[PDB]
Amino acid sequence: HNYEDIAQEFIDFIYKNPTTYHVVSFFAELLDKHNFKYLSEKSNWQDSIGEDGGKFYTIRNGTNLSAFILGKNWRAEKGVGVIGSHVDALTVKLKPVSFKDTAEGYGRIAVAPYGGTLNELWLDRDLGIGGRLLYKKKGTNEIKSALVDSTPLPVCRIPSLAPHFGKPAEGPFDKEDQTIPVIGFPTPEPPTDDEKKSPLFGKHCIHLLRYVAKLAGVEVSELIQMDLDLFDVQKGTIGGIGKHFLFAPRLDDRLCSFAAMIALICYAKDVNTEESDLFSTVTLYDNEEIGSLTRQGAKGGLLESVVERSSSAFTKKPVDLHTVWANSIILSADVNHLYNPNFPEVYLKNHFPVPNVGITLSLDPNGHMATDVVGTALVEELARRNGDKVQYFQIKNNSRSGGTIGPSLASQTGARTIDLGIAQLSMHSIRAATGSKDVGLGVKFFNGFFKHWRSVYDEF
Amino acid sequence: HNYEDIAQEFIDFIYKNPTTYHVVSFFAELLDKHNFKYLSEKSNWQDSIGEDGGKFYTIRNGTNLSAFILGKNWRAEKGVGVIGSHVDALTVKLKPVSFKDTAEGYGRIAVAPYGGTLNELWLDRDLGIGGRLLYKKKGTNEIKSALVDSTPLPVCRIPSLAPHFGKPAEGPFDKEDQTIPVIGFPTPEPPTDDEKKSPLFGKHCIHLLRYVAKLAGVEVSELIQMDLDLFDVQKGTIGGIGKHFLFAPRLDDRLCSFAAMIALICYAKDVNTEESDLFSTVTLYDNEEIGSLTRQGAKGGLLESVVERSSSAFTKKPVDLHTVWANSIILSADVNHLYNPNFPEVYLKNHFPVPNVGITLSLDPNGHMATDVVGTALVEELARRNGDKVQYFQIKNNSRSGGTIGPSLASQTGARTIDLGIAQLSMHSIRAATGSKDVGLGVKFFNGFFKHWRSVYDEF
Amino acid sequence: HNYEDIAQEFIDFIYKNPTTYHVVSFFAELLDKHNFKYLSEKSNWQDSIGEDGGKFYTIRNGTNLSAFILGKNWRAEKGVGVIGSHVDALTVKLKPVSFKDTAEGYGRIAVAPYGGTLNELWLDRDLGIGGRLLYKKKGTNEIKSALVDSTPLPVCRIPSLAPHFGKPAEGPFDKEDQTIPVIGFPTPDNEPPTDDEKKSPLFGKHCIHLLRYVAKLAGVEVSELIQMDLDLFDVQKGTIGGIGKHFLFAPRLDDRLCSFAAMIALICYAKDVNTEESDLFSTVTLYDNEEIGSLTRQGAKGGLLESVVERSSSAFTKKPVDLHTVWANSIILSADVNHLYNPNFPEVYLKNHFPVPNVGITLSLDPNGHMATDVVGTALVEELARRNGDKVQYFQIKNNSRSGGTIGPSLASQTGARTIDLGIAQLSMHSIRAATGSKDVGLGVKFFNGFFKHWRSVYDEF
Ligand SMILES: [Zn+2]
Ligand SMILES: [Zn+2]
Ligand SMILES: [Zn+2]
Ligand SMILES: [Zn+2]
Ligand SMILES: [Zn+2]
Ligand SMILES: [Zn+2]
Repeated sequence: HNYEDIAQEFIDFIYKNPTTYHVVSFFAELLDKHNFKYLSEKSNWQDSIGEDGGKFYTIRNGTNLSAFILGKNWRAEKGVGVIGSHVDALTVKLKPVSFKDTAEGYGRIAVAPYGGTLNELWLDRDLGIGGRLLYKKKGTNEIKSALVDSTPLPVCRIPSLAPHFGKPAEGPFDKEDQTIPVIGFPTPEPPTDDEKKSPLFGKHCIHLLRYVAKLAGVEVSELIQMDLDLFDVQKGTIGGIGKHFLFAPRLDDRLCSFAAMIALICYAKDVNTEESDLFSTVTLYDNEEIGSLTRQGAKGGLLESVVERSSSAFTKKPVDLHTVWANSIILSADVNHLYNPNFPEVYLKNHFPVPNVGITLSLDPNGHMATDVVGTALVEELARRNGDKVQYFQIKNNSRSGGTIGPSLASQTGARTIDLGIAQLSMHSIRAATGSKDVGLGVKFFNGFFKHWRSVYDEF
Repeated sequence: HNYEDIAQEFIDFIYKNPTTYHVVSFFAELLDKHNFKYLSEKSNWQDSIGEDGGKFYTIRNGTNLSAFILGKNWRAEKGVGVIGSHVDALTVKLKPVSFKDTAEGYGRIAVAPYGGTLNELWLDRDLGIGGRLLYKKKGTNEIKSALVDSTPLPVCRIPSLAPHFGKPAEGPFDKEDQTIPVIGFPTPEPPTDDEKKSPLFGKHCIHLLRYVAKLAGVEVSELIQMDLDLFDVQKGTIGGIGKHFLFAPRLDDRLCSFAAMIALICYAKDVNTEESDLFSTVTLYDNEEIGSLTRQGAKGGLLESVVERSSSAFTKKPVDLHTVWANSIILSADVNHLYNPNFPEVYLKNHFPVPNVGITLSLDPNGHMATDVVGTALVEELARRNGDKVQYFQIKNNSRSGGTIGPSLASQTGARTIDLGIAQLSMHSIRAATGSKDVGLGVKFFNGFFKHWRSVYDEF
Repeated sequence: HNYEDIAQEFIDFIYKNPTTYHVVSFFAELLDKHNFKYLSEKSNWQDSIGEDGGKFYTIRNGTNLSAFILGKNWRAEKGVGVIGSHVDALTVKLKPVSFKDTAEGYGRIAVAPYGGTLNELWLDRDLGIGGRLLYKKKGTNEIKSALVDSTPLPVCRIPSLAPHFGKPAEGPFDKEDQTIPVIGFPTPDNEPPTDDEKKSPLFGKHCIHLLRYVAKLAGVEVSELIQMDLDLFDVQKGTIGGIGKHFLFAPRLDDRLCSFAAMIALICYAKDVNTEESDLFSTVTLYDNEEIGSLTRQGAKGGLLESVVERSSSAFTKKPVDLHTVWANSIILSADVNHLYNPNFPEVYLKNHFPVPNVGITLSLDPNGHMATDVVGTALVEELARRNGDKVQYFQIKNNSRSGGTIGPSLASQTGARTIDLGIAQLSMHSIRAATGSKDVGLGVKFFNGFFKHWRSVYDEF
């Protein structure tokens, strides 16, 4: 029943938080409810973090979050127990100017792919709109932001051409000229003088501006800018004749992000920082799907920043960060590939995971993963101590591998990093699948990590 | 308000009746409800239909239905007002033997495409299972039928391969080896001696047998055969930022079938068969998507059978069927193509329809449609009288045309036949779209047809 | 022993009746012997069929036959029990003008393929000639018909080119210029045409040697020959084969295998049927031209079956018969051979959906309209088999494969009756010499016999 319940919570989480902004906001609220104190990056933390340590979190760009627990008795030699995952997922972004003239009466919006989207899997899917709106209340100068979400209303859909037309209906399709979202077909109010005051007037259809303004509860004239996504509004579902699966969009990598954060929360419940000598954290990054080379991506170093700022404010004595990282363990948690029975030729025998068993170690000898022999032994020892099962995933020698933030974090910190994650089918599809038990199994494993990684690594 | 309500009824209709069997059963129930008397094809109608005529309907194969209204004062010269549509839709059929050995633990079922399915649009879609089961209660010899439907449970899904793997993940995909539905991943009850009594034991996984037996409320041993489909369980939805669209699966051709049937029922409410001099009917065919050459398809002649049997039982005097058909008008109602703004190059200027305007006339000079100059004039006159709008659809000279049952019905009866229908986007996709007002506009047009076609045709 | 005997009877049947004309003539003769009364299509049957019903058969074009048994107590609601098969088989037809000048002394005849013949399987095969001759006895105007058959003499052979010549000897070969039957190599001393022979409307259209030969076979004068429809076919007699005699090798199995099995079943069944007591209407209708689409008057689309049932029911009783009710209560078995699993091409056969030799009838299933078989029909055949102690196999194509067709969909659409496509499976369909199980002819007869005996009782359960 526990696994079923957490599976449902995950489904609701995915459904109610479609964009990276919503996901980060969701975790921030969860953290607040569990007494983690928010610290602003733009302020020095010397007086915010005392010698008793505590539970805190910070956010960068509204899409990069780091939650951490610092014990009163922590010292550099104890290192840091880290779980890094990414909260961005393949999606479709409205262009800076999404406005398009009507085509034979059809209303459409100009968009661009974020990652490998706008392909055949994105055709004929109900797409909602949502994201971040920047506005300036009339009469003021302060710029504020609001999050909007059309769910359950699918405002647009990219229409496939009927096969009846022949060759023109065969893919692949041009992402600029053919995979364009259709948003409506209006029939014969004109822009008001006040609406025309918006810096966005003309850059987006007045109907769209009025719609998002209404969702945010502000005036069109107050809209300053926006960063909106188009996403599948179909709610996730437990599937399979025996209910062995969970079908849902954007699993990569909110599946691991969710599991890691919930594990951190469950773990934190029994941790009193006044009697703890550990430093634990779950850091969630944006932009992994586009290379991670952005200030809000893994290469932006929020993790390193949090550890340095915290250790500096924490004690009056200098902290040797090189010693800290040398004694740390970073779990780069990113979903990997579940065996797909219909494509046996691309999976390496003895090196593929199956549903509802446990976390999957990502192994690669050519640098695609940071996992090493010691890290592998550590995870397997951990699992043995906690009653967890560990699976493997490595590509066939004649295949190719995707990447993760693992190597970046390992190189940037110098800390042993282990790439692993909850395996899923159809990675990067608009609607993927994993085991109905995998969310709970993932939480269990990550919870065990925070509880016992230090004692286990001591044996090495 | 009426348009919004009928649009919602249509959505519910599609969702609650996934297979052709369900659709026919739905209409039969609706007809019983509106006082149409069911007549079995296996019995002579001489003592079921008399001088007073009345409202009746019959069914063939459980997938071919004909509803008709015969007035006491009808005569051969009055002809027959007909609307013919098809109730079969592209789907996926379980094979005679759907059993497949588990593959690395994964449960899969052997299926075959009905029409052009099992393509990329069918990948990563939540698929439910349903259809007709034939069973024989223990200790008896009688064979009975039962309809089952897993909705909302999606028992399977055809998993796309992650793009990370390269070329192997690029379509098109083999319909036999790559697009196979995954139904589960079982963990370690063995078949019982009684379950093995089923003629289907071994032909389908015992898990699937137990599941459909449970849905039908019968024992596994009692199952002797089945005709099941796999279909999208995502309920339809009104979409577009201005709610101008309706997104739903299996629109072709249940959209016209529903509109025509509802129009008949609305029309019948005010028809007094004791006074009426008309003979009206809506006949729904199976197998249009596979050529119509089956006994339950248009070429099977149920329409002609209904008219001959009815006219024979109706009066003691001989009825000249050639005169009947010479004075008849057949509307071959099959969905046609809405202009898709992203593929302007395949639509003929001045010969394409748009959403929420009205019925679309299907025109073709090379025999793909039966529509002629007189039929076109008749529909346009009919529309002018009822306050309906009429659109056009014809292919570009350098394009390709789909087909309909139109030419078959016209040739088989000798009656002037007009091909038309409610236009839709993405015909044959697993999830298509049409205007949110189009179901209502369609009903309005067809209602007008039954009411005024005789008076209009008289002018010619 | 019974299976072995019937297997031999089948082999003899195939060997002694090479063309569609011979096959129909063979069955007509068998029906006559078993007291089935012949009825001409050209005369009204009102006075030929009485209320006592009876056993009859009719023929159209000499290549389309329908045999039926009508019970005195039959009524529309009882429907009709039908087995439909085709008697035409892939062959080679002499052209309207088969004459060809000698080539370096070689005599050849101009021919055309009927279906997919004249390929590599037809090369280096001993070919006999036979078929229908139309003639008019000297001094008269009446046109008569005669059937001829050169068997065992193979008058023709299409010679493969020795591989020594290289590329030119590699197929495929042009059906008009390369696959031409060689009929002889004459020498001076074949006499010149006599004045009487030149009187034949066929003189000049076919070499005099051929005209004299077929005239001799028929027992008429060359001058009396007016027209002809002749085939070239393999004269190699069928044989029981396999180290354990598990197989039967023979030409033209598609679809004379099912046609023979169905007719024998009908005759065996008819032996115990007394029309004075019976309330059934049973028939085996054999069609021509299935191999070319069936759209001819003698093919399935020509409607001989529908005609027989309408004409019979009309002559049978004074009361009106509702044909729609008749067909709604009927079951049609479209019996056409399907594919036996070929172990050397496992990649084209669908797992769990292919038949093997010597087991039983094979149900032909297809979800895209190639077969008329449906869920109720499948259940009916399986129930029917369980009752008669017959085994039922399955055949359906892989999703990425291709399917052939049958007359099934045509018969179902034309009548409106539930139709089931099935048949005796064979290897190498459309080859000049195919193969099936040595027990399959017998198993087929057994199944079809069971169909006529119990289909009505079984269909009642639905
Ligand atoms: Zn990814
Ligand atoms: Zn990822
Ligand atoms: Zn269609
Ligand atoms: Zn259609
Ligand atoms: Zn054939
Ligand atoms: Zn055949």
